[PDB]
Amino acid sequence: GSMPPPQKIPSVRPFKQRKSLAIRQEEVAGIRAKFPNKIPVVVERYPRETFLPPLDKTKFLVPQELTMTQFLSIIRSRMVLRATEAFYLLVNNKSLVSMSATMAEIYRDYKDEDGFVYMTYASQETFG
Repeated sequence: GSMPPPQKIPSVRPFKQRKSLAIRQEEVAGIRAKFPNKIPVVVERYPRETFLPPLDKTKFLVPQELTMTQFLSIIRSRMVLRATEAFYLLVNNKSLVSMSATMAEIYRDYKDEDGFVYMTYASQETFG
């Protein structure tokens, strides 16, 4: 018969996370209420990127007064690989590294359906 191949077949629980749409709304609901000044961002590694390995943390609860540029510094610090290389932090896989943009603005603009802000990092887009 025609059995379709399932997409994305990893381990049962590769990460002790497993957040469903509902659970995402719940945690974000708790976070928003418990920490009004903090915003939960989720930083994922660029699927085409091979230079920069997965970071120590995937989820960052940072102050809304925090800027893209200072967050960039945090990301580079949270790298499991030592590198002072230049890299771009893209928001919603689209927005560029607006150094003057705060997490506050970013959240209100790029809030996802689950309430989190998803960011993607890579050394160089398209590499070059």
